[PDB]
Amino acid sequence: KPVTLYDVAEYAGVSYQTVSRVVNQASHVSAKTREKVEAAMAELNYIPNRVAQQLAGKQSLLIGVATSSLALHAPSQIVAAIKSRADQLGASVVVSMVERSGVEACKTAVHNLLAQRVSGLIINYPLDDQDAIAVEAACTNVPALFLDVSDQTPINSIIFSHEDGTRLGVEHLVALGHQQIALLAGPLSSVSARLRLAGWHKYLTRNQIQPIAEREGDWSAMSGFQQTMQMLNEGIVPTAMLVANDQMALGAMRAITESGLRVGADISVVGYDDTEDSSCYIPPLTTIKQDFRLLGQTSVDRLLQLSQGQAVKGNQLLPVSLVKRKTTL
Amino acid sequence: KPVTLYDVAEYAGVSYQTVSRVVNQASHVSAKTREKVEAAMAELNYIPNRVAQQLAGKQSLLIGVATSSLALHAPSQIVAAIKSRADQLGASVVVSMVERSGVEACKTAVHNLLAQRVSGLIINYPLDDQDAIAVEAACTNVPALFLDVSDQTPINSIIFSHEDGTRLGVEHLVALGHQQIALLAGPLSSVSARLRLAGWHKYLTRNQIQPIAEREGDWSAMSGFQQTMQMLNEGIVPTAMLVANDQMALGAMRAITESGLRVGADISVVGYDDTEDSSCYIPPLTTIKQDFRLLGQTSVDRLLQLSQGQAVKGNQLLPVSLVKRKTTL
DNA sequence: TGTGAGCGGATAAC
DNA sequence: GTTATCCGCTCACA
Ligand SMILES: C[C@H]1O[C@@H](Oc2ccccc2[N+](=O)[O-])[C@H](O)[C@@H](O)[C@H]1O
Ligand SMILES: C[C@H]1O[C@@H](Oc2ccccc2[N+](=O)[O-])[C@H](O)[C@@H](O)[C@H]1O
Repeated sequence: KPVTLYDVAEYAGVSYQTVSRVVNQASHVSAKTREKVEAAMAELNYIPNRVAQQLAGKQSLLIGVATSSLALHAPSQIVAAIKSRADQLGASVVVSMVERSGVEACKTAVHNLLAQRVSGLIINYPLDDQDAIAVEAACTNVPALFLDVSDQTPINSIIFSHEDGTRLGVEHLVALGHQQIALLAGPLSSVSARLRLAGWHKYLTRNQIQPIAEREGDWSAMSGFQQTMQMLNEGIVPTAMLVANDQMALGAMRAITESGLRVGADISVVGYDDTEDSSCYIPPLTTIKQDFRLLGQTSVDRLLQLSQGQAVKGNQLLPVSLVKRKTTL
Repeated sequence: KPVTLYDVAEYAGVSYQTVSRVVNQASHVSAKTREKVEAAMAELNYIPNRVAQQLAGKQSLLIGVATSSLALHAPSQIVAAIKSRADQLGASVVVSMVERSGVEACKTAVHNLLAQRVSGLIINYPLDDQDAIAVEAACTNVPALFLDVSDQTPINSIIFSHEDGTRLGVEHLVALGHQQIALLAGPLSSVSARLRLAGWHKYLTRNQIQPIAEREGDWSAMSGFQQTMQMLNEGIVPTAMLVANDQMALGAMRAITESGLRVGADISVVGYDDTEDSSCYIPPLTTIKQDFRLLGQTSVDRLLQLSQGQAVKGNQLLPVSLVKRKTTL
């Protein structure tokens, strides 16, 4: 097993404290003694057992992250931006991936993250209000920030403004003069899917419009395809569709096209996310931009502020925007 | 400061060892004593400080993973399947994301993973032969498995058979009677991009064919677009293209279409990966299937075998396959 | 099951 | 520049 601080004590002729001094950039070192000790640990390959450094009391800021499967677009992008920004702040990051659906699984996750004595948690998992409050509670003393909860949940949270996103989409379609609109929402088991569904209903109502169709996908392009197919086979043919995310928009666009209709000219389409690929869809997809980098970056900055008892409690809203491409004509 | 094993000692009337026994599914427990101790830790909220469990000597097959940015499709899918399979085997997994390009960065990564005293490493980062060997060396005593190296590198490794993939693609295009083929390879800084480029050249040669064009993308759909555009603007117009991955194939398809040509009928196309989205591209993309789940699953199984001094040293090849869609006509 | 000593280190006084 | 000694636990012993 690994080179101890004790192994460098004898291979340098000093004590475990002498080496400790040198390693910690010590105050008062035997001058040439530090030159010999550093050479001793260099020839040997000393990598400080952080497991022991932490238990011994070394105050290191370590961010824990419970997130939905990384197999999903947005989650990954976010974990990415998190780690990124973390490294940039000299902060470490351990992440626990929750696959099983349920609050229990998400608790299990928070449990292990807690065990690793993280200094704060970031929960990017769909949680219902009370469930979110329960998780919040289990975070024994440590701050927790939520990324997949509703703006109404009484906890700390950062989320993109579904209010602005759904409006932007509805007002765009209406300004184009659309009235026969259909809705393809994400899975209802996802808080964010629901918020967006609501958003649409809300503003569709303010313009005295009623969706002539409303289907549920599962974030996947295939679903977007199947649902838009069944819809078109039931004779319901809108002139514009609002889809819960770019990928399902893709599947939607497929079905629309393989059905002899022209995305844009016959049935306009609008996505959500503005993923990298969306800009090269056939034709280019008009969508709602959600700056995952910003979310991830902001999430870390904030979790650190909270860890420092800074007064920034509550829910925060990140801006979004409309990206006009070629699917809305 | 969390509930200790000591806090459950007094709130149950026993010692730190009594609770330890109960927690570890003990051999000889005071019968009704265990019933009282379990009730004591249940009302309290005991979460074993894994930081101390490890330092104390608890052998936990803790798998470390150095990987390319999770923002990239395949990496994420893989980390996913890894954690998945890990949990399923009761194995823990810490991952260090390498963003900066370079061997140094990948070493830094292996360094921190080592510090956390992982029992084995999985390196999913593009490494040149010697670099790979150097990293292999820095893994002080612990086993390392590589996923982004060449089959010729003298280290443990698992990779999909680029030999089979490129052949499948070339023989498919030829059987369709294509002769004017162009090549769009991934970034040359990526081992796997190169292997596939080679693969193509290799089998294109055995059929006495010379690419009438060869361009380099960066994995992104945009690149696939730009490159296929410039190519089409230089008057070079093939009848089939072999692309390093589905996403660039998408960009390629875009450019082909916006150029008045019919993907399939005018310029056939073939991708690599068979990502989820590929099946709903306009039209559906013909590609080379790489079962990321299998890779990730296999990777963990193998890293454990090696950790147990099992004789499975060397390089392993994972099968791939051709998925005929509508882009090759 | 009650007891006692080492893990890899860090402070905080000695 | 030591030096005693606790961090939070796991066993090996008794
Ligand atoms: C940026 C937002 O996007 C959502 O992302 C989702 C979630 C899963 C798969 C795709 C998407 N998506 O948007 O296409 C998140 O669930 C939400 O919590 C927040 O990250
Ligand atoms: C299955 C393989 O595919 C490669 O994945 C890559 C990497 C980034 C973006 C696209 C692809 N690709 O294949 O199209 C990896 O380099 C290699 O490590 C392994 O993950």
